[PDB]
Amino acid sequence: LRTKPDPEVEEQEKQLTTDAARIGADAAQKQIQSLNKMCSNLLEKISKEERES
Amino acid sequence: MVGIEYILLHAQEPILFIIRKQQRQSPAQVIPLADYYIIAGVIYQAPDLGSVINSRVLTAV
Amino acid sequence: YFPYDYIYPEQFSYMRELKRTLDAKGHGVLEMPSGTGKTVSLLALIMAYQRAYPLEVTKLIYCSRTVPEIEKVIEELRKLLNFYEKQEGEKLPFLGLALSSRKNLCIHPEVTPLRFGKDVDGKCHSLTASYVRAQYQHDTSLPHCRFYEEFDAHGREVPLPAGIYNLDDLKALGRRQGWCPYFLARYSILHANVVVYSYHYLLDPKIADLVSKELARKAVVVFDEAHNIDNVCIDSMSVNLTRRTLDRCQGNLETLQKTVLRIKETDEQRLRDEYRRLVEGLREASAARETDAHLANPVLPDEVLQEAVPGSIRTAEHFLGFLRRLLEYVKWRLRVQHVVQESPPAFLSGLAQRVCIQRKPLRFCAERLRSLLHTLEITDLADFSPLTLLANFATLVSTYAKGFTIIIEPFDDRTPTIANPILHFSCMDASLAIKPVFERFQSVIITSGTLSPLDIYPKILDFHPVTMATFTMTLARVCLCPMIIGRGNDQVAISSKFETREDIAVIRNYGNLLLEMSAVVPDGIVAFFTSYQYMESTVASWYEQGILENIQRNKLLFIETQDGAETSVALEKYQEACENGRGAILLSVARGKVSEGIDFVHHYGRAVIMFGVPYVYTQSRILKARLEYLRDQFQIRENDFLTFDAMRHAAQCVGRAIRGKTDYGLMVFADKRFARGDKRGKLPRWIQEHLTDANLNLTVDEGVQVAKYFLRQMAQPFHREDQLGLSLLSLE
Amino acid sequence: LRKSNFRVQLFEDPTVDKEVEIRKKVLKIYNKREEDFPSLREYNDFLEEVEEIVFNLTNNVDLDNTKKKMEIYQKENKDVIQKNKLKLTREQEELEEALEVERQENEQRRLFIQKEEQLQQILKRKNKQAFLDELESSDLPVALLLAQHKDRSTQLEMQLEKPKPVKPVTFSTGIKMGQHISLAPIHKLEEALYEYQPLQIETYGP
Ligand code: SF4
Repeated sequence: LRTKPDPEVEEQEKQLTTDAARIGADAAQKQIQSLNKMCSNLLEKISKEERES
Repeated sequence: MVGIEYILLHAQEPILFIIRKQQRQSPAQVIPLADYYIIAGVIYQAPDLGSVINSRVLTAV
Repeated sequence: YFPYDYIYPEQFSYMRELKRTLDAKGHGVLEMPSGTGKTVSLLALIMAYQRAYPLEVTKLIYCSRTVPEIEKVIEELRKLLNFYEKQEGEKLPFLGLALSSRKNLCIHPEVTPLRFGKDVDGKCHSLTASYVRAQYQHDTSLPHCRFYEEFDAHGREVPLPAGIYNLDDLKALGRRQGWCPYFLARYSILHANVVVYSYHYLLDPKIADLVSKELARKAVVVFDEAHNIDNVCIDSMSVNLTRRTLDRCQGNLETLQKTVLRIKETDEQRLRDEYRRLVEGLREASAARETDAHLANPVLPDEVLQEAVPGSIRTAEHFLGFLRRLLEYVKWRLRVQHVVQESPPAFLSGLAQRVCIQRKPLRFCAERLRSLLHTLEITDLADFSPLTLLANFATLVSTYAKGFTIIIEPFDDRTPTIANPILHFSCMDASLAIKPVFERFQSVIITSGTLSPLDIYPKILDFHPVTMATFTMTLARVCLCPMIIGRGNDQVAISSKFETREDIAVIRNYGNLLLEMSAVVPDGIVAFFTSYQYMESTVASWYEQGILENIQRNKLLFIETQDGAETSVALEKYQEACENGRGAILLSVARGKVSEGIDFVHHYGRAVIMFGVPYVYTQSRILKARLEYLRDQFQIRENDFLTFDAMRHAAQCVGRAIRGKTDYGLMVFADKRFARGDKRGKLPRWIQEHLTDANLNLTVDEGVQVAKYFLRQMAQPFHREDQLGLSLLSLE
Repeated sequence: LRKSNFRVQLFEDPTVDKEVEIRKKVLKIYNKREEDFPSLREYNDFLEEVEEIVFNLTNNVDLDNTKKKMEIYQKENKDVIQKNKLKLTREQEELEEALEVERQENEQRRLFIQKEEQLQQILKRKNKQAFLDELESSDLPVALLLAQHKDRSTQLEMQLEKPKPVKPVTFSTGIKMGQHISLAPIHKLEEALYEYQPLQIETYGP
C-alpha cells in the first residue's frame, strides 16, 4: 500500500509544473480551443475524403 | 460537542491500530473523512482504492 | 328540556356528557345501553344545545345507517318539538332535513316505478340537465320536469318552510307546492338547522358528497351505532372491476367513437370555444346538479387540480389514452389472473413503463372523461356508468396508493371456474377517511351501544378527550338474562373449530338447544347465523335428518333469503305472525344485512340466541395488509381486534331487542369462545351485574329452567321501576 | 412483411395494430420528448406540444420526415441521451431499492416474529423447569411456599424483557465496520463572520 511514485516520474511532474507556469489562463484557454477546433476540422476533412467508394 | 473526532476503529493488541477521522453534524450523525492506520508503530494514511491504482498503472506503463 | 317523567336516571348520566364534550370542545365517545331511546337520550340534550347557543353557533348534522330508523328519529321528536313548544310559550322556527338522496326521487309515474335507484336517477338527470340542458327549448323532447322548473322560479322567490319533513311529504307535495326532494333540499341546505341522512351518504369518497359548505367554525355532527366504520370506509373506497364490465366498456369504446365521427364541428366547436377557456381560466361547466351526478372528488384531501388539460390535448387523443389504459389494463388483468398479487404502488410504477405519460393523466382523467362527454351530452348514464368506474380507478391509483392497498382476486368466489376474475382497490386508512371529516368538523361525538373496548378508537387512529364507561342502574328487577351456554352433556363446540361443514355431530344439538328455547320462550325470537351458505349449511341437516318435526309444531320459521326481495317477505309475516296466535321464530344471519333498521320491541322479538363466533371467516387476504398495518400501528393486534370484530358485530346484532328499559331480552350465548373475548366485548355496564354472576358452563337442559325462572318472575305486575321525580342528588 | 415482422403480446385485445405501433414509437421517441419539454415544462403547453406530435403520427399521416429532419437538429442529442441516461440510471436505482426495502423489512419483521416465538417458548419451557428444581430441595424459610411463590411471580414480568437479545444482526462494530451502507448527510448552517465590523463611532462634535 504505496502511492508516491519514483523520482523519474516526479522529475517529469516538476517539469510539467514549470510548463504550467509558462502559458496560462487566457492563453491556455485559447490554446485548448484552437487545438480542438483544428483537430475536428482535420478529422472531418479526412472522413469526407475517405467517403468515395 | 460534535465535530472533528479522531476515534479508534479496529485494533489488534500487538501492532495493528486503525484510526478514523469523523466530522459530526449532530449526535448520532457521523461522516467519515479519512482513515490512518498504524502498523508496527508506523503511521500511514490509507490509500484510496483509486489514487493507488492510478499511480500504479502510470508507473507500469 | 324534556325530563317529562321518570327517565330511568340516565339523562343526568348524559347531561354532563354533553356539557363536557360540547362546552369544552370534546370529541367524545359514549357507551349506551341498547335499552335507551337513541335520541330521547341524545337529541333531548342536543336540541337543548340548539336552543342554548354558546358563543353564537350551534350546527346540527346527524347521520345513522338505515332510512326507516332515520324517519324513526324524526318520528317522536315532532312531539318533542311540540313538547316544550306549549311549555316555553310560543314556537320558534325549525328545520330537520331528511336528505336520503338516491332513495325517494321522482313523483313522475313513468320515471318512478323502475326498481333500482342509480340508473333511474341517470334517466332523470339525462332528461333534466343533459337533454333539457343541451336541447334547451322544445316541446316534446323537453317533456315535463315541472318541479325543477318550479324550483328555478322559486330560486328568485324566498319562501320559509315549516318543520322537519319526511320522504313521503315532498312526494305528496310534488303535486302541490314542493319542487321535488333534490332542489327544495338544496334551497333548504342554504338555511338548514338540522340534517339527518345516511352514514353512507356522507362517506362517499367516490362522488364526494359535500353536504354543507366547508365551514369548520362550529361544525356539530352527531353519530349513533358507529360500529363498522372500516366496513363503511374501506368499502366506501373499495373498487370492484368485472371482466364483463371491461368488455362492455370495450364495446362502447368504439361506440363512442361513432359519436365522435358523426359530429364534425357541431359539438366539436362547442368544445373549441370552451376547451380554450379550460386553458385560459379553470372553471367547471357541469356545476349545476351534474357536480353530484359526476365524480365530485375521488381523492378528496388534495390541494387542487391545478394543471388540468393533462398530457392530452385532443379528445380521440384522450380516448386513445384509455385505449392506452384499458387495453393495457386487461394486459394488467388477464395475465395476472394466475397469481393473487398485493402490490399497490408497484403497479402504477410498472404502469409507467406501459402508460406513456403518467401521474397527471392518471389524476386529470375522470373530469376529462366527463367533460369530453359534456360537450357531447348524449350518452345515457347507465350505458356510461361502467366507464365512470374506470376513470375513477386510475385516479384513485394516481393519488393515494402507498398507504392503501391493491388486491387481485380472480379465483373461486361464486365462480367455480375462473369465469369472473376481479381485483379490488381498497383503502386501509379509515382514519384518512375520517381525518377530513374531523378537520371539516369541530369535535364530534361517536355513540356505539356495542363498543366495549375503548382501545379501538385508536383503530380509528385518533385522539379523544372524553372516553368513559356509561353505568346505569336497574331497578327494573333485572334488565336481562345473558346466558353463556357451554354444554357439558352435548359438549360445547360452538366455535367453528371443526368448521360449519366439517362435522354435523356438532350440529346434532343446536336443534336441541333451540327447540327447548322454542318450547319455553314465546313471543318471537330473531336469531343470528354467520352467513348465507352457513345458514344454508345450518338447515342442511335440518330437513333430511329429523329436526323440524316439533319445531314447526311449536312456532313457525322465517327463512331469510340471499335475495333481499324474498328476505323482506317473511318480514311482512314476522311482524304479523307474532301478533296473532303464533310465536313464529324468525331465523336470520348476523353479518348479513337483515340485522339493522328494526329495533325489536316487547311486542315482537324479545330473545336472541348466539350461534358461533361472529367473525368474518370469508374474505381471503383482505386481512393481512389490514393486519400488518395495524401491526405497523400497534404490533400486537392479530389476537386483539380479530376478537373484537366479532364482538362489535355481536351486540350490534344481539343487543337490539331491548328498548325503553322493561322491554325484556333473552340474549343467551351459545359460544365456545367466552373466556376473555365475550367478556371484553360485552358492555362494562353489562358484564358487571348480569353476565356470569355464577352462570358460565350452563348446559341447556339446566339453562332451560333459567329462562323459566327469568320470565315467570319478570312477567309479574311492575308496580314501579326506578321512578325519578325531583332532584335528590344520589350522586350515582 | 418486410423481415417476418411479428410481435407477441399476451392480452385480450393486442389486435389493435394502431395501438401497438403507437406504443413502440411513442415510448422511444416521445420519452426523449418528455426529457425535452416536460423536463422543464413551462405550464401544460410543453406536454401539449408532445401530445400534438404523438397524435400526428398515430394516424398514418406520413408527415414524419418533415418532423424527423427537425427532430434533434435544434437541440443537443447528447443532452437528450444523457437525460435518458439520467432517468434510466435514476429509475433502475430507484426500483431496486424499493424492491429491497420491501424485501428486507418484512423478512426482518417475520424473523422478529420468529424469534419472539422462540423467545416465549423456551422461556416458558425453562422457567417452569427451573421452578421444578426450585420447588424441591429448597430452603423456603417461612413455609414451603415462599420462594416458590417468589419464582411464581418473577417469571411473568420476564415475558416482556429480552426482546433486544433475540435479534442482533450479526455484528456492525467489531466483526466489520462496512455495515454502515445506508449513508446520508446534506447538512447546512450558513452562519459565519458575524459582528467583525468595529465602527460604532458616535458624536455630536467636530
Ligand atoms: S328532478 Fe325532481 S322531478 Fe325532475 S326528474 Fe329528478 S325528481 Fe323526477
